[PDB]
Parts: sequence; C-alpha cells; structure tokens
Amino acid sequence: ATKSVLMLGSGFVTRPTLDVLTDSGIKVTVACRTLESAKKLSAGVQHSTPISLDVNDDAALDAEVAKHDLVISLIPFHATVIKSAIRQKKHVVTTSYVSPAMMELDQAAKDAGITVMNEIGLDPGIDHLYAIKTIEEVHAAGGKIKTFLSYCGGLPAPESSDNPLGYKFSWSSRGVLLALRNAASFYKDGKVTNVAGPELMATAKPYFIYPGFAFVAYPNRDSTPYKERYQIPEADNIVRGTLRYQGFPQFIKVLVDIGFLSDEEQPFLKEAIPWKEATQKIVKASSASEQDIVSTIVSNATFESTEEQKRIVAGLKWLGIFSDKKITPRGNALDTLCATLEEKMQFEEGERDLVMLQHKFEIENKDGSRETRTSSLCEYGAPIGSGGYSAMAKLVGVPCAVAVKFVLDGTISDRGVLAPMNSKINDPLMKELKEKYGIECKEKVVA
Amino acid sequence: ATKSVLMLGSGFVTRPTLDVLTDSGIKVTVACRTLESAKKLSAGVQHSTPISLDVNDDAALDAEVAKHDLVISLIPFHATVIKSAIRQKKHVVTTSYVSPAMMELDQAAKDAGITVMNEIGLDPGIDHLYAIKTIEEVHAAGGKIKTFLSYCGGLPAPESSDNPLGYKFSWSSRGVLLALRNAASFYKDGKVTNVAGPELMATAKPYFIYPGFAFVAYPNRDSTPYKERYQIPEADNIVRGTLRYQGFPQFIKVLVDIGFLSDEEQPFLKEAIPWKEATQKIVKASSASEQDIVSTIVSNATFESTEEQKRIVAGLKWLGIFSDKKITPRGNALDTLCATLEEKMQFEEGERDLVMLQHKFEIENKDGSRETRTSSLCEYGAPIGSGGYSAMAKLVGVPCAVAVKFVLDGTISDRGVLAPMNSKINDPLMKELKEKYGIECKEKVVA
Repeated sequence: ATKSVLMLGSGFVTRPTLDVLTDSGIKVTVACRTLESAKKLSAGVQHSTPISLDVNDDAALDAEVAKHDLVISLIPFHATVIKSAIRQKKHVVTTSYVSPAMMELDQAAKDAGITVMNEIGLDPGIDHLYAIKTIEEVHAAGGKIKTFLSYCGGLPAPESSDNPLGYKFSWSSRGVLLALRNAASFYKDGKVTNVAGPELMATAKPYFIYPGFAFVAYPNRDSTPYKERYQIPEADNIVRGTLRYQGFPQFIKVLVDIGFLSDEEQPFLKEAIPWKEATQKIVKASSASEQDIVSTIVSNATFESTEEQKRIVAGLKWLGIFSDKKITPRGNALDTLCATLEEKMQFEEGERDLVMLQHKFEIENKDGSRETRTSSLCEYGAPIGSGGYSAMAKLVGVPCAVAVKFVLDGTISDRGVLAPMNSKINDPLMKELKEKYGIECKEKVVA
Repeated sequence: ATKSVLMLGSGFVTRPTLDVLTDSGIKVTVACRTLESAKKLSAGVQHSTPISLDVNDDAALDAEVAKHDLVISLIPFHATVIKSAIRQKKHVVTTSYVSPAMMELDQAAKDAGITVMNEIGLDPGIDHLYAIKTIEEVHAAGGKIKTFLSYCGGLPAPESSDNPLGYKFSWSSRGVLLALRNAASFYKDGKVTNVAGPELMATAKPYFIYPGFAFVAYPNRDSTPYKERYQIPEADNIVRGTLRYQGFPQFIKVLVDIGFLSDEEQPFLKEAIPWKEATQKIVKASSASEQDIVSTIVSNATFESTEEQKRIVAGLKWLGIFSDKKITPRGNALDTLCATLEEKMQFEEGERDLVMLQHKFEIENKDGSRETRTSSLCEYGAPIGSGGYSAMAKLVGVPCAVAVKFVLDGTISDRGVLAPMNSKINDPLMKELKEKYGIECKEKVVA
C-alpha cells in the first residue's frame, strides 16, 4: 500500500509538504521544469525523487501522473493539471481557489471517481476551517452573523520590518505590485460593493488586532460568494482581505504617482544605467540630482504631513533610486524597480517571518444582546538559515500535506472539485492540524 | 588572583550577570534576605555561593563586603551599600542612576581609592553608550544636535501582547502604576518643561519607529541634566522617556477615573469578597451587575469612540473585575487590583520578551543642511521555560557583568562615583558588548 505522489512546484511551500509526506512513508517525486530545481528541493530527503517535467505538455503530464496515486499542484496550470488527473483517474490536491474552469470539471471528476481537494493552504485553507467552525457554533446557539470580516497577511516580523513598505518579498514583487490593481468585491450595508485602484489603497485604514502591531487592512478578491459559501444570509457586511503594516498604503501610492509602476518599456532602460538617470527620466526631473528629482517627486505628490513626506523620501533614497548604483536593466520601470526591490527587500539570515490571520464576527445573540468575537492565529517563522520553517511555508505546506494524507487514506472521500466548506471535511482537518502540529485559531470575545 | 564578588539581589537580571561572571572564573556569593532565594538563583551554578544577608544591618553588611573585591547592587539601599564599600575599601557596580546621596559620597569614594560604577544596565547603560557615541560623531563632523530624543521599553513581544495594557509585569505592578505619578522634566523649544499626572498619559502619542510596531511614547524622569551630561548646549529639545503599546494610555486613564488606583484602604476589602462587590463598591455602582457597574463606568468616563469604549470595557471584564471570582484581599483598591494584575498579566511559558531602544537626533550639518538620524536596538527574549534569557535580563545583566569585569581588571580605573559618560569608559564597554555578545545599537538616517 506504499502510496506515491507527484508534487508540482519549485517553491517556498514545497519543503514542509515534502517533509511531512516522506516522514509518513509516502514516496514523492518532485517535478520542476528543471532537474536542478527539483534536485534542490529534494536533496537528502528520504523517499523523494526529482525529475524535469513540462506540465504544459499534455502527453508528458499524463504519463507521469499515471505513475502516482495523487498529484499535488503548488505551482501557478490548475485546470490543465486537473484534466490530466481526470484522464488518468488520479486524485488532486491544490492550495488554490476553485476557479470557474476548475468547477467546470466537477462532473467529469466525479465520473472518473477522483477527489480534487483545493483551497487547503493557509488562506484559502486554515481560514475557511475556523470561519466555518465559529459560524456554526454561533448558529447552533441561535445567533446571527451580522458582520463577518477576515484578514490575513504574510509579513516580516516587526523586528525586521524597517523598510519603506514594512514588507519582504518571498515571491515576485512584480506579482504583488500588479495584484494591487485587482478589483475587490464584498458586502457592505447589505449591498455588493466594488473597490479597486488608488481607491483600494486609499481605503486601507489602521486595523486593530493586538496592541503591539500596527496593521492596516483592505479588501482582497471576491468576498460576495461567501454569503452562500459560509451560509450567512443574515450578514450585512462580508469582507475577506489582507493585512499590511502602517505606511504600506502611502509608499505604494507615491510609487504610483511617480510612475514607477508603469508597464511601458522604455528604450533608455535597456542598459545598466545609474539609478539617477533612470528615476530622473521616469519621474520627469530637470536633472539627476537629488534636489531636482526630489523636488519633482514632492511638488507633484501629496502627503499626510511634512514628516511623512520626509520619511517617504528617505525611503525612496534607501531604495537607492537616487544613487550612482547601476540598475539591473529590465526595460520596464516596474520590472527594473522590482529587481532592486527583490534585492533590497528579501528575508535575510536570522530574520523571522510573521503570519497574522484574524476572523471577526459581530453577533446578535439569541437573547437579543450583541457581541463581537474573533478567531485568531499569529505565528512567527524560524530564523532564515536556521533550517526551520517560515510561518508562511508551515501554514500553507502542512495543511496541504494533511489533506493529501486524508485523500490517500479515505478520510476525505467526496469525489469532484472540493474546498474545505463543511464539517465533514473540516473537522478531521482541524483535529490533525491542532493535535499533531499545534496549528489552530483561538477564539475570544469583545464588545 | 581569583577575584570574588558579592552580588546583591534576588531578581530578574541576576542570572545573566551570575552566568557571565562565574563563566569567567570569578567567584560570586549571591546574597538575598532569604537563603532559599539565594539557593534558587544559584543552584547548579559553578563558583557561586548563596547566603542570607540583611543589607540594612550596617555591621553585617561590612563583614560580608570585606570578604570580596567588589559588591554588585541589583537590589532596590544604594547609598548604604556604597558607604559600606567605602569603609571596607571595595569597589561597587550598580545598574541604577547616580542619586544626590550617591554623588555626595564621590569624594569619600575617591579617598578610599574605590570605583563605584553606576548606570550600566540597559537604560541607564547601553542607551548612554550609544547616545554619546553618536553625539560625538556628529560634533566631530562639526554638526549641531538641535533635538535629542531617547525612548526605551521592556514589553511583551507583539505576538503575546493581547491584554488590556499590551503590557506584562516582571516586577511589582504596584510600582509600575505608582511610577506614572512621577513628574518628568525635559527641554522643549529650549525651555525646561514639567509634566505629570493624567497630563503625562494624555501626552503619550503614537511614536513611529518601525512599520510593524504600534508604540506610544512619553517623557520619563529628569532629562534636563543631560544638556550638560551629553554636552549638547545647542539642543533645544532634550527628552528621555519610555515606550508602551497603543491603548496603554487609555486603559490607565480609565483605571484612574474609576478610582482603582486609590491608595486608600477600605474596611470592605479585608476578606476574599467576589470581584463584583469590590468593583461595584470601589466604582460607586447601584449594584454588582455588569449593567450597573458598566453603566456607571462609562457614563462617568470619557472615551475616544464607541469602539474604544467597547474595547476598554471588554478589557476590564477580561481582568475579571465583574465576575464571581473571589479577590486576593489586600485592603487597597490598587493593591487588590495589582494582585489580579500580577496573576493575569505575567509572561507565561513559550512567550517572548521585547526590548526597543531608540535614540533620535535632528541634526544641522556643517553644510547648513539638516538630517535626522537614529540609533536603535530591538531584541526579543527567549521563550519562557526555554532556559534562555529574556531580552530585559540579558540587556541589563550582561552590561553590568562586563562593567564588573572591567573594574576588577583595571579597564575602568577612575575612582569615585561614576556613570558611562565618556569614551574613556564607554568605548571598552561597547567593544566587549558588541564583539563578544553582539549587543549594540545600529545607526540610520532619515529626513
């Protein structure tokens, strides 16, 4: 009964998932575009095998999928992976949202007799388990969920947050930045509300959680489907979003107004030219001198105060965009900036990760009374270089590994395209995560 | 040349100091009022000896002081200890401020040929070393210190800060609370300014340091002497104070207005009566019901918003002052409350400590230009129960241990009552702390 799994992905989360599975006697073949990449994320790990595989090659994917009992997709390609799993009749586990194309394969998945478990990372994943656990507790008590809010963020521990964005990139900064262009839809005062663009960041206000942290919160993706998903018809306000630290909204805006986020390719950004010229050109400065560039930046951009302005300007200088530092030529203002962002804002040795996840429920009790309850999870990662897991890697990778084990042993047996949307699936998942890994959200009241 | 030291104190900081000294071959006799207390803080530690000693007994103190080469005072008794050291001609090291009574013994200390090194903990101590290092660097460059600000705080790591005050007591909460009554004096716009009482907390505004933290800052003790001590005659603003987290100023005020900080002993607070009655009595409530007590509390106290009010009220309830929980009878409202505070707000297993120290200098450069520079130190302690040091214990205890070693080997040879107020003393201290323990403040510019 030695089960084997095909793991797709050459990223952050792969390790914890790999460790947990192999530690359980489950064999895992790690597939990346490159053999090196796979060799890396698998060196020294028992029961693992690295290979080069082109996931977009339908014929090649099917051949490899058939050799295992389940395929794990931690990569970007989801429907394609599911279609192969359907042809080969193997199960699937992903940490991504169920998209329209994935749901479209629901019936075909059921006919092939396979389970496609999605949204079982940190968020989506752990957040679903505890949001639903609490909602059902409330409802069981005859209470009403009038407002449901959920915010989550993978950030630098405060200790190591001293950079312009109070943020450290693990994945492409280009992706993070462009994502801020996406529209967010949610329920407010009982009505569907849409927000995007500067407006999104202009709405990112301070959001209290614990005294020691200074978070700001904003809507992310589509929250409207949850009135149905979490069965909270009585909810007037439903919002799922992300957490950032104070100052993030403001530095992002300046980068925008300065035009550094332009996707446009410039002929003058093809060679390693000093940062000075780049910015002076991108900004429209009379010269490459700090004075001029800075005077153009401020005179055109609006700030909250002289101090914020002073701070944001020093932040820009800190990036090195006003220096003799040659650029990492990428043709795009955004791309070029991102290269430097990557270099200047990464987690370094000894630094720690931080995950904050908090659901908030304003409740109207059976007795007519009211109360506000929270369900929170706050965890720090192990220092870089210590060999331990970052908080993000652990909280995404372990839930995924647990789901994989449950689909393989039958604990999760529903066929089709699924998400952790009910106690039949969620209870076993929460019990294993908490009892075996100490992973859980704790409840508390306020109001 | 086997030196020996008499260590006075049965507290938090004793361990790191003890460990460092004994690890250096220095014998230490740990003295506490109780032999048990001493036996505790010394069990299993090589080259240490515990004893019972009454520091207030002049004859007893002299006898013991004479048996060692130096006396370390980490206890509350300073002048008394110094007088004994003067009679016995032994050296002294303390982590406290040089008081008028201590300075009065300066000449007598010099005549006895001894060194009395004070203010060598974290704050006072490390803060002095780096404030002076930076000021001299600036002055060397011909710059002017127009404003000097320094704030420091020993707090719960954000992760474990979720309590009404965003604070955890290591030492008596009664002391902490009463200290908020002390007047703070500092320089503002070139003039001596005094602040105390509600005013002190009403002035505790948000103070930005790093994006991830939400600190508030306020003046502490006497900063005026520093215009001379740090030789910054050109400074218009000189302020040394403490850091707390957001919300601290507000919860303290409610406790005040509710009268919970009254020193008055009540005949009804002599027996273990349920918290309900206590508060209802102390507050002046129509009943011991949450409604009444809460209605009296709010109707009389003013808040920033309904939400803050809601939050602060839930915080009070969290303390258990509205419950059937019997009180730990202490006659005083403050004392009784403190017993519960002690119990509810302590560092527990797995929890981490946090020390934030930051000097800020607004400078006018030789070129007439201006700049703002900071010197910071941010450190987390080891989880309670892990056996490692808390940040506070390490940062107070290690600097002290280093000073002790320097007075014993001659590195610090000036006689009299001293403080780390110059490079002759400060440089060796900073070098050892940074090179051997990695303890230091890092500089950065802004503006």
